[PDB]
Amino acid sequence: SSISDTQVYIALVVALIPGLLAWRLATELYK
Amino acid sequence: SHTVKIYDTCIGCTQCVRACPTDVLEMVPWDGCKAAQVASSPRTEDCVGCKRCETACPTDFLSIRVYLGAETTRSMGLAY
Amino acid sequence: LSGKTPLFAGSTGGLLTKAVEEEKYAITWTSPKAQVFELPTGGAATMHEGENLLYIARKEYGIALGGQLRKFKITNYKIYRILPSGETTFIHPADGVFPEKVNAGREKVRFNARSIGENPNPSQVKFSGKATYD
Amino acid sequence: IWLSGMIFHGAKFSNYEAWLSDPLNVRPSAQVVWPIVGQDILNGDVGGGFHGIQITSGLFQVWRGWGITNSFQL
Amino acid sequence: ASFLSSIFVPVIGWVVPIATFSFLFLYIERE
Amino acid sequence: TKFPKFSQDLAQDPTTRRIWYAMAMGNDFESHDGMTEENLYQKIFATHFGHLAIIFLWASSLLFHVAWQGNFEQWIKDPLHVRPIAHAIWDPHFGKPAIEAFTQAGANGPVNIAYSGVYHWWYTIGMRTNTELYTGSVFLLLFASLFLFAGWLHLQPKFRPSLAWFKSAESRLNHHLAGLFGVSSLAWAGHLIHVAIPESRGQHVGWDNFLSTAPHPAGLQPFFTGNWGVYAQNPDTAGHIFSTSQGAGTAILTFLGGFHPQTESLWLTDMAHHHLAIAVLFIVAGHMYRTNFGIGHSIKEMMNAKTFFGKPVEGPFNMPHQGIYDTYNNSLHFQLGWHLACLGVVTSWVAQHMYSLPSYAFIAKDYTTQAALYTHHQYIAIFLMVGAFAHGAIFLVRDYDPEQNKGNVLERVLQHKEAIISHLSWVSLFLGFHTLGLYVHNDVVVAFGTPEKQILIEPVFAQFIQAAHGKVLYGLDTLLSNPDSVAYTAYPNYANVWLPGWLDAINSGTNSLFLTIGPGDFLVHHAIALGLHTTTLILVKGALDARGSKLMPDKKDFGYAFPCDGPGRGGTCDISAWDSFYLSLFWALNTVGWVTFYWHWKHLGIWQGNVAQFNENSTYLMGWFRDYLWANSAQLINGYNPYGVNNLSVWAWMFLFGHLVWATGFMFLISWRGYWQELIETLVWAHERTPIANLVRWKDKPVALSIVQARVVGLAHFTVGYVLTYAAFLIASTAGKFG
Amino acid sequence: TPFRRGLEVGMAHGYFLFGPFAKLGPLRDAANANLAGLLGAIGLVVLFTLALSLYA
Amino acid sequence: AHGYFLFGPFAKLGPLRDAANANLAGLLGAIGLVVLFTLALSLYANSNPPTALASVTVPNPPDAFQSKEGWNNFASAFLIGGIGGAVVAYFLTSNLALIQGL
Ligand code: CLA
Ligand code: CLA
Ligand code: CLA
Ligand code: CLA
Ligand code: CLA
Ligand code: CLA
Ligand code: CLA
Ligand SMILES: CC1=C(/C=C/C(C)=C\C=C\C(C)=C\C=C\C=C(C)\C=C\C=C(C)\C=C\C2=C(C)C(=O)CCC2(C)C)C(C)(C)CCC1
Ligand SMILES: CC1=C(/C=C/C(C)=C/C=C/C(C)=C/C=C/C=C(C)/C=C/C=C(C)/C=C/C2=C(C)CCCC2(C)C)C(C)(C)CCC1
Ligand SMILES: CC1=C(C/C=C(\C)CCC[C@H](C)CCC[C@H](C)CCCC(C)C)C(=O)c2ccccc2C1=O
Repeated sequence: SSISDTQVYIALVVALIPGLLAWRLATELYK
Repeated sequence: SHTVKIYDTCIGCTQCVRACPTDVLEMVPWDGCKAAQVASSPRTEDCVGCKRCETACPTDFLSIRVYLGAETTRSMGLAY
Repeated sequence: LSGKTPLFAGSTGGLLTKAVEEEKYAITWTSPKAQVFELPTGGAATMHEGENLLYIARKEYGIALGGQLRKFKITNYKIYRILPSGETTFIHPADGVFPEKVNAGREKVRFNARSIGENPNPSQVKFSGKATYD
Repeated sequence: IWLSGMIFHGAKFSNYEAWLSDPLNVRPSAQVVWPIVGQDILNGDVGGGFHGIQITSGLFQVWRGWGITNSFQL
Repeated sequence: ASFLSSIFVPVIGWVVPIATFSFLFLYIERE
Repeated sequence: TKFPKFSQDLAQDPTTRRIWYAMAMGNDFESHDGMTEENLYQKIFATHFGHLAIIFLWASSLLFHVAWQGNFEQWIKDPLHVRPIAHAIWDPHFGKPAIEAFTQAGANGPVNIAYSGVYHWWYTIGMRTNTELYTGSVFLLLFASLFLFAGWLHLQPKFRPSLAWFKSAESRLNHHLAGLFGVSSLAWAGHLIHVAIPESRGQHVGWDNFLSTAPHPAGLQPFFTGNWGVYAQNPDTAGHIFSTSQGAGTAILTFLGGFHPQTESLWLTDMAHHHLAIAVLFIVAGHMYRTNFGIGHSIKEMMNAKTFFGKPVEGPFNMPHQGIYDTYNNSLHFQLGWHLACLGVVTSWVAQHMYSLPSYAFIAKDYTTQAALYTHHQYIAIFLMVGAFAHGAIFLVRDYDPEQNKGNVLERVLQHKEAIISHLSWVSLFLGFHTLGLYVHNDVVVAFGTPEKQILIEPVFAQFIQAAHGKVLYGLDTLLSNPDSVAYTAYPNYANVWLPGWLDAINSGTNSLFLTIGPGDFLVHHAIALGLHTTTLILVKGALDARGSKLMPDKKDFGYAFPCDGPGRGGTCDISAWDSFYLSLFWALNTVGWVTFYWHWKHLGIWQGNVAQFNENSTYLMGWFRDYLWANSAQLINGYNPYGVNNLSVWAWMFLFGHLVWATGFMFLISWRGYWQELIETLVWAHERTPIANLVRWKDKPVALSIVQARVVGLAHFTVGYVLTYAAFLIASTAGKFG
Repeated sequence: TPFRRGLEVGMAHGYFLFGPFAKLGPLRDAANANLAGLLGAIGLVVLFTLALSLYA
Repeated sequence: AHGYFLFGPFAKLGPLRDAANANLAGLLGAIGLVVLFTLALSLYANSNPPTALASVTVPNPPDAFQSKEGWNNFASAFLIGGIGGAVVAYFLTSNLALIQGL
């Protein structure tokens, strides 16, 4: 009926990896 | 700020200076044998950019243009 | 800088906070008679017989007033620029001769010897830091 | 000319004389469009045996307030 | 894990606008 | 104040103008202060990676919510009668009646039905579980992270590409065609054969077992051998139930060419056969060019060619293309204006097919997704098409060098542009005087109770196109409807295997494949003609007249987007080429409006089994006013009546919302600046002369919006209202009736 | 700081002035006896703060 | 003065006004509004605010709001007094029946 609870936290933790890189790409483009 | 550039098609009608609200344009002596008067734009910092100088020019196309640029308090007509 | 104020009750249209902080302006004129003249920002005011002085927020108010003064046959109008530190600069008739009339001492500025059709294209001048109107 | 034109239409092309007989069942009309292409429909059964466009200016009520009861008077 | 919606929705509506508009207003007004 | 960091002119601005204009030109790297050509290309290249990441993160969202908050596994068991879920609602503002209304589709909470059609995509693709969607979501996050790192990397000093690497055009075509188009097309045939087609037949194929289990019973030996006919031996029978083995076959590649009976969609076996052939041509197409090995075609040599076999021709087709290569490659706006138009056409090309040739299973019966998808892509086609001329106009201003061109085709257009703009005006005038007055003649004459007197004329030669495809309804008996014709039975090779399946579909009448066209269909295409010619007229004029005009010969010196040249010489309200763009969207939005109204009302008649109401009433414009707008808006306006609330409550709120956004724009269009600046000057007086609020004072002086800015703000309001309030009508009218 | 001094001074007096109004004031034998002391004590603090700012 | 003012609209007119926790919603809602009001002062203070103006009714220079320090100290006191005014208005209105019941 839905994804398990544990899988949701994993994808949420995985989302930090684009976030740290999006911040790095963005600040680099400003420079 | 707003650049006012004058070209060689001037004929010394002086109609541009009389239309300036802020006294940006000033006639000056043309050393050559064209006339005793050709326009100038010394106090360009006060150019608000109302294009009254262009409407008063009698040439085919203008002897004087007003290329807009950066804005300032004097140009935006702000009394505050 | 000296003169008398035109006699009027006052008006909201007039000087604002900018005058204290930056570049208020002034205009001076002398008339033999004492007529009624419309002010630059609304209202009407009388004028004394000697050395009238008015403070204005911008340069446009003065020349707009000076044009009205020429209707009353008054041609001696001087405009100043008063900075917050008290520095005053005589501006509008920068020489004794008016702008519309020619004076020998003046020099041409921002004059292009060519016609407008002869100006270069923008593609010919890009990333150089120069504009087509030069 | 306008005001005189309104009352003139009430005289010649109208149902005002019939409207006074029954002001609650007959609707007021004074305009008649000719039997030319498809526009005779606008002259429907407005009432009182008259085929005309229904009017909303209220001139019929004014003439009754003026005590006008026949066409020749208008 | 439906409780995450109760925590992540208002962060988008309140915390993110406040933090972003706060920094930007100071950044645009800097000298 | 140093906020912009790209224009010192904006920073040295005491007013509020700096904040707005900064938002405007932040992506305009060409206008940024001190931007060299190398840094320009390098910055553009890294930005693409951040853009690609936003796409994949957005795609990851569709899979996560549909897996976590969706009914995918439930919808699969009964796709036609089960409604798909997009995501779950959580709004503290809701009341108990609203939650009870939005609790639909068998969910345990307030939920939003879906209309994107991804459920029909993910069923046809080979996905059958929520967990399979979760893997795709997580995969795209890392796939996006891969690009975000690449963008940061290519800005580092020793990894920064050089200018010549960007201008290596002949190589880039070589890799994109062969690799990006071809291999990606070749790979897709792999998934269809290894995953999708088996999953449609019942077998579960995944990463655990795709190496072990084979798609076809015979191995890959027939391919390497060459007896390729084996793969098309046993096709799926007509009585094949999707995602099961009943009536299934073993064929992975075939050319059945018709529609699947159950799903009323195209055969997956053809889609696998489809992409494989295209990848072969794309790979073959890729090897044309002159890349460093030396074996290939040089586009610059072909452009500068002046000699045929023996004849000294002026060029290709004896037309001088002497300086088109450097023109295309050196200027980016020329590329962007070109690529956008190519993409804008393809976007409409998608929409024109997806309703007539549905590829995804059971999407034809989901009448709402078929409408929102059509209206979606066509609107996108407009901006991509309208944006193309805007960049083509920018090219003629800041990148076009007449000395380098010097007599080529492009300069030859500018020489006779008056004939181009003039004749377009005649076509636009010739259409609308006649297209309108026929509507008005029929509308009046029907209003006078004489519909027989209408001017109804049949789309004859368009029906010949449908009869050319095998439609027997008209009875023309032309090519491919005549069984004896040479096209029906190819004389040399009797291999028209597409024929038995295609004729069954087009002659069915149920599907939307080449539906019947009547006199109502005639006039609307000419209305569409008027929109597309006139949008072109506006855009073509501004581009060609961007460099100069008799009113303003020095337009190139001022730039693309300048407000005006003052009131002199008669008035110069809208002279900039930006203004030609500005007036075009008002049309281009209307053109798809004329299209989408035509698509929607024609389909509502078919879905409801009432074709007569369109064929009869579409002639007079009151029919579009009455039968389509008035009647279909009934359920929407009753979304929240005083007798309760139903599912269609967002749409009514969105309906009135877009109405308000559409209108508040008109202020910025009708009312112009000088009125508002004087009004703001009074507010400045009061705030500076009020007792207690005198403590607080603006840092940046408040001023009215600029002339060009209000045009920008006004049109977005015109568009956002235009887009939203029709989406609410399109979805609510279709969803409430469900066709 | 001057603010810290008055807080230490006020916290003492506020805590002191509750007693006389509660036990010995009116309605001392009732369920709301302690509540009347809280209002009367805060009343003097307002009057006392008035005299402070007034003397200031 | 403002915490005492802002408690009323949330309580007697906000949602749950016709409920047991009506007065409590006014206190929490007002404090959240006071915090935003406090945050606004810190931004206007930490952005180098220009000056305070002198009008006819206040002829002298108004006060020492001519710096970041004057506005920042103003902000810290707004939260302290602001929350206090709301808490006062809550206890009175909630216990107004008792105070009259005395
Ligand atoms: C997008 C995010 C978002 C979210 C999550 C909310 C959430 C909420 N809004 Mg809201 N709002 C938003 C955007 C949002 N809003 C926007 C953009 C607007 C502009 C139109 C509004 C306009 C708006 C109005 C006009 C009102 C709300 C109200 C409410 C609350 C109604 C709850 C309820 O059932 O009744 C109330 C149920 C209760 C149990 C009482 C609520 C108690 C509050 C929420 C406690 C808050 C504590 C506070 C944060 C303390 C911080 C202190 C700390 C910083 C030191 C709820 C908290 C209503 C309200 O009165 O809330 C108080 C209300 O009148 N909102
Ligand atoms: C007072 C009116 C009001 C308010 C304040 C809300 C508030 C909300 N509704 Mg809502 N709603 C309302 C009336 C209202 N509703 C009515 C009358 C209906 C019809 C019955 C609905 C039906 C409804 C549904 C069906 C759903 C909501 C949802 C939501 C929530 C969306 C939150 C979110 O994703 O972030 C904010 C959302 C954004 C899209 C961001 C703003 C978008 C702007 C335009 C672009 C962003 C860029 C910006 C311009 C740049 C500056 C910002 C900077 C930070 C970069 C939010 C709590 C959704 C929900 O439950 O939450 C998930 C949802 O599914 N509402
Ligand atoms: C896809 C490729 C693409 C690329 C790379 C560009 C890139 C560029 N374009 Mg371009 N353009 C495109 C597509 C593209 N555009 C399309 C499809 C169109 C047709 C509409 C245009 C139309 C266009 C015009 C008319 C102009 C440009 C300009 C520019 C340049 C400056 C951009 C700018 O000002 O910042 C971007 C600034 C913005 C303010 C963008 C965001 C504004 C949107 C519309 C706000 C919408 C409101 C809100 C989000 C909706 C809320 C929803 C509601 C329900 C709540 C830049 C080089 C300008 C220029 O001078 O070129 C040199 C210029 O004059 N383009
Ligand atoms: C002429 C006006 C006037 C009025 C209306 C009152 C009224 C009152 N006096 Mg009083 N008094 C006055 C003049 C006045 N006095 C003068 C001139 C003197 C000097 C001789 C006194 C000396 C005096 C003494 C010595 C006492 C009173 C007490 C009382 C209260 C007793 C009521 C009762 O029956 O038991 C009590 C009934 C109740 C319902 C409880 C009352 C609770 C108090 C009054 C609540 C006050 C809150 C207050 C407004 C907070 C102030 C802050 C605000 C300014 C912001 C009553 C409120 C008695 C008392 O203890 O009151 C507490 C008491 O002991 N008075
Ligand atoms: C095989 C080698 C190869 C490959 C795979 C790519 C791939 C790519 N390059 Mg690239 N490049 C290469 C060699 C290659 N290049 C070489 C050798 C050079 C130097 C000459 C460059 C120089 C270069 C530059 C300078 C830039 C790129 C860019 C790009 C990206 C384009 C945007 C995109 O994703 O389009 C995706 C396109 C497709 C998938 C196909 C075409 C689109 C059609 C319409 C879709 C197919 C139709 C179908 C029905 C769609 C259905 C959808 C489905 C969901 C239903 C893309 C990732 C650009 C970029 O984004 O920056 C990172 C960019 O700026 N490249
Ligand atoms: C319903 C509104 C409407 C209508 C009817 C038009 C009509 C027209 N626009 Mg247009 N326009 C509109 C809205 C509209 N626009 C809006 C909102 C914008 C955004 C600003 C624009 C922006 C715009 C631009 C930018 C351009 C046009 C152009 C045109 C013309 C294109 C030629 C054509 O199609 O021939 C068909 C013409 C018609 C159907 C109108 C003819 C008039 C009637 C049918 C006959 C007249 C007889 C009359 C009834 C009797 C006299 C009675 C007595 C009282 C005097 C045409 C006149 C283009 C143009 O002129 O180039 C040629 C052009 O460049 N318009
Ligand atoms: C502009 C008109 C307007 C008005 C008067 C109201 C009024 C109200 N709304 Mg509402 N609302 C509006 C527009 C309006 N709305 C719009 C446009 C939307 C769509 C976004 C909503 C969406 C909305 C929601 C979603 C909710 C409300 C709610 C409410 C109620 C609670 C108000 C509240 O807590 O605020 C608190 C207000 C303040 C803290 C500030 C009050 C300011 C005071 C009155 C200033 C007085 C100045 C004074 C007289 C001058 C001093 C002079 C000096 C010299 C002495 C109230 C009935 C809530 C409800 O449940 O309704 C019953 C709720 O949940 N509203
Ligand atoms: C090497 C090699 C060979 C071996 C090949 C073998 C043994 C395996 C090949 C594996 C490959 C190359 C697999 C391709 C992997 C990429 C995949 C699987 C995913 C692409 C997904 C994309 C792009 C995004 C999809 C989306 C997501 C994620 C969704 O969830 C919904 C759909 C959509 C939104 C589209 C052979 C022997 C041949 C020759 C010798 C060399
Ligand atoms: C007649 C008149 C008028 C009116 C007035 C009014 C209406 C008033 C207002 C009112 C108000 C507006 C009030 C308010 C008040 C408030 C208060 C009373 C406060 C309180 C406070 C407190 C007491 C607090 C304390 C605290 C703190 C601070 C901290 C801790 C806690 C506590 C609680 C302890 C006017 C002027 C307009 C005009 C003229 C005439
Ligand atoms: C109202 C109006 C103004 C005055 C409008 C002003 C000063 C804008 C005031 C709006 C304020 C800034 C609030 C707007 C907030 C928006 C909802 C969000 C904008 C922020 C984005 C950057 C996200 C003009 O200056 C103008 C100029 C030319 C033609 C027409 C008009 C015109 O109609």
